[PDB]
Amino acid sequence: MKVQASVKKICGSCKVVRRKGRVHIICTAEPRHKQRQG
Amino acid sequence: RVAKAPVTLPNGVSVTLNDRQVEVKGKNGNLSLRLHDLVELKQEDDVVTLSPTVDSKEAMMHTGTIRALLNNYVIGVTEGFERRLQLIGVGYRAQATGNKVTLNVGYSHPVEYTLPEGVSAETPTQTEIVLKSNDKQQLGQAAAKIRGFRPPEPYKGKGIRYSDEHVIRKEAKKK
Amino acid sequence: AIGLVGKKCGMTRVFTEAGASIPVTVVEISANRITQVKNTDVDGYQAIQVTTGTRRDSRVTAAQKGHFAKAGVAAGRGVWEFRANDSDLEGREIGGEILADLFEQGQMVDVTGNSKGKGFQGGVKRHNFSMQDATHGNSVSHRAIGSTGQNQSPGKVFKGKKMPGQMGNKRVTVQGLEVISVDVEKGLLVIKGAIPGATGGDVIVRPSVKA
Amino acid sequence: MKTLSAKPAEVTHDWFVVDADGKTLGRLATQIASRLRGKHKTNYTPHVDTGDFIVVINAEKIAVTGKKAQDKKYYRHSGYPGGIKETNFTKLIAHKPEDVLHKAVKGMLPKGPLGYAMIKKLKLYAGTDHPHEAQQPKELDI
Amino acid sequence: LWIARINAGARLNGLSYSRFINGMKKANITIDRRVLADIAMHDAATFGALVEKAKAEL
RNA sequence: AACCGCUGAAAGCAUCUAAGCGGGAAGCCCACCUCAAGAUUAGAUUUCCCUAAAGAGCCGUUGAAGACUACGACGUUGAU
RNA sequence: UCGAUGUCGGCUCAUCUCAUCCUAGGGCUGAAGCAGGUCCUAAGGGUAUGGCUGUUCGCCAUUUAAAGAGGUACGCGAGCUGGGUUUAGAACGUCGUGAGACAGUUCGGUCCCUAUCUACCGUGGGCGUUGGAAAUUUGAGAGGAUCUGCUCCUAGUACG
Repeated sequence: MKVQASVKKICGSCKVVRRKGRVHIICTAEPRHKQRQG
Repeated sequence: RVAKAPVTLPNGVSVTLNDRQVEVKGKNGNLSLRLHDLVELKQEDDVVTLSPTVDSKEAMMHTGTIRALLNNYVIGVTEGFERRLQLIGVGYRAQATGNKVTLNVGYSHPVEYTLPEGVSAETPTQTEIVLKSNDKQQLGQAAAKIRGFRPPEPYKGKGIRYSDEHVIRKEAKKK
Repeated sequence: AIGLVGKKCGMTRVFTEAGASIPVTVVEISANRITQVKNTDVDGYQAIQVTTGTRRDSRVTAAQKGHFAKAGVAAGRGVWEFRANDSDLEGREIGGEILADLFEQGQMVDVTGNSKGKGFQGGVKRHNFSMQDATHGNSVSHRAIGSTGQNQSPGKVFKGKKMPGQMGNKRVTVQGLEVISVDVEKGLLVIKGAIPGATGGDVIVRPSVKA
Repeated sequence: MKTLSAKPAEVTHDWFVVDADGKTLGRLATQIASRLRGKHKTNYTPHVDTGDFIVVINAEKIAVTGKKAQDKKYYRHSGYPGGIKETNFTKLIAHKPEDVLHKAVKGMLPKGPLGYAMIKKLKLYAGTDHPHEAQQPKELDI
Repeated sequence: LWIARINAGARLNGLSYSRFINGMKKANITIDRRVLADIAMHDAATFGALVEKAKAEL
């Protein structure tokens, strides 16, 4: 995934999910849209 | 919404809460779950209603999941759950024998997987696995564990996939 | 996991039919007489205490003589303990015998012994330190330790720093040696390998922990 | 009229039992430390040990709030370079469960010879039983 | 030291030091901390009586 | 651990997480080797002895033990 | 800090960090495979020998799984060296009328200290451990150790 300080949606299939206090972007359409904050 | 939805019990099912331990019985078998201490279970004529004890967002969220799990338990102890797996690949074949399945996918060794108690496998053909279980969680865990030995691959699709899962297809040699 | 106590008699070789020399050492094995069985109830752990060899009465104290007479065994030159378990303590009762048949041919053993004592030794021999220049103006520090630390920070020598001191004369275990031959009547154990100590020294032979 | 000290030979140390089951670690340790020092006595003199003998049972069932069970760390240094070791509250309570309450109370006691003397009176036991029925300790909710 | 001993004596009787001293100042009792600590240490019933006076003043 | 989940609500969907259940590294804690009760919390077991005992040491002959020590062996009932 | 805290480099001996060079686990890939790239986790171990130059470095040769980046008085001269720099001799170029001068060069040119205390490595003596003694021990804990190539086989299979 991309681990960066700025995580946003890159398409309409992107989803913001928080787990363990951390913000993730999960995208069902584009697996290179997967992001973690850090 | 989910929590407010009442669980409708068919004529065989019988849920009997006793000290934070709900036991759902039926023709298929018996399932159980722990009732979160922020949830009250009340049983009426062929209907079970979950309620939050002290009105709060947290209690509402917890009774929603209690309701969902109870509904899954009822439908799986009355009808059961069934997941299916397909093996794409020329030398990929699965053989269910009792509580254990032997997969010959692509390795220098067959992989032997023993099912959890609660799941039962069967192979009508040798490239399709059918798992039947009393509860959704253990059925899904068994399916995911079998799939994880050789997950689907993008370039040719080979591997163990689910029945209703779509595999993203990549192209070799795109120039 | 019970073993036996023997005496190193020295090394020789065993030739194979294919024409390979096997370096072996010979362990003299007098019978290991069980002087005490320890258990969870009385001791809190399970073990076999044995004595081997012989000691004269003038050298056996009254306390030790009573301890041996309780078992009904003749006093040996020493007393050793072997950590056992429920399966090990099966048929081993006080006053019994442990012979060389505890080990079979071809099986892996660990041998513990007292290393040969080198006395006080410098860093070069004790810790494989490099020597410093024999020539090229080196003044008087050919076998010297060299630097022992850093500057003002940390301002000390760290613990466990390799230095001169006593070397050898310590308890050493060599693991994974093969039993070449066993002779209970002769009291003889032939083991492939080197086995710490000098000939005459007490050695402990136990079934291998690696296996 | 002078202010008198407690005269060590005239002091008696009473025995009490504390059930640690489900209590907060620090909040129980403050009370145990005060009892061990002897602060509840009107003859309290700072250089005399006038405290009680506290026997603590169910020491492994002491509780911590928040995520402190998994996140409170206990360090130690061995004296060797790089020799800093860390354990957890949960793992420490699995391994040596009396250490958790012992550490809490030892930090809350005076750091000297009289502090060492007065922590001798702390008797910690994981589980429901203690071996000091001969001392007849009275139950002390604290 | 006196304050520590008075706090112990008052807590034996169901009061803290900061409420007991307030109760004395409200009752117009002028006994100093040295004498109060002496009474707490060497005369428990008299200190009980003083605590009763302070507690009636609160 | 990263990462990957199962079931699952908050948020009718979705969702590895909030309740609950998994997988997962030469890393962590054990396991292996050595030391270790001055662990002053100084532990345990077996024997022996108490009107100078049981023992220990001095001394002697000494040792693949050793700077001195210590440790090991033996001192006429003896191969030191 | 000038009633003095010895410079650079080497040798010896280190110790820590992680911003990871190899090995380990992963996500993504313009990832078919083999190889990679990037990022995440990870500090347990490991992490060359030469030619040149006083070098550190650097270039190069040949290797290696790899030939890490750093901190530690740019770690370490009461541990060693003394090639460079930085005394007194001499010379060249240059500047100066000159005495002389030059982060210009060149040839030459004394490196002390028996360790009190802390530390550390070993090894003893004392006392204590609720009478003494001969042994055997449990283990709270501490240290050590932790690397990795290649071949064969699966299989010239999967993939192409």
